[PDB]
Amino acid sequence: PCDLPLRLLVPTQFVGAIIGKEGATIRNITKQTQSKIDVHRKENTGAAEKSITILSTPEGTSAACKSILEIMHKEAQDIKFTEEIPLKILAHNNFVGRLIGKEGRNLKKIEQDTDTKITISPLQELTLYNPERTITVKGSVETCAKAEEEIMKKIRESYEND
RNA sequence: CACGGCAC
Repeated sequence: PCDLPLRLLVPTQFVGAIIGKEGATIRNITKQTQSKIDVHRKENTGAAEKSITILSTPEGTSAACKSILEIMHKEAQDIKFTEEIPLKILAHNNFVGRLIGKEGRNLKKIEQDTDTKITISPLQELTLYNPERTITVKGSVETCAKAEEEIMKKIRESYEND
């Protein structure tokens, strides 16, 4: 019963749609996926993005992630946001060696198995008090969701072993 | 900001 959450970085402008008027959208998500979801109310001063923490079973976590991806994609269409919205996962640096693997073998396997392109933020962009690397996943809603499942499997495995 | 909230 691993208790490491999934942490996402989403554009600030899509949070209103994720939560929904009176909280109705996120309330439905957390009910349906049996998840605890915490949306940061203050932007990271890094960029125009807010972090979302999702605590659930691996399956409930993946379902909540996909729901958020679906909501974001629909809002972008609705406001004619033309740019791509990659999935961004934050992961503590202590887990990223295993996600990448020797010679990048593990990350390349996830890219092939899910048809995505995954890039991880550079090690020297960390700060002493922000140890979280940004995992950027470019793909469709469907492939990004599959990538999240595989990515978090390796993160949890690192979490329980490294 | 569509702004919700499951404690120890």
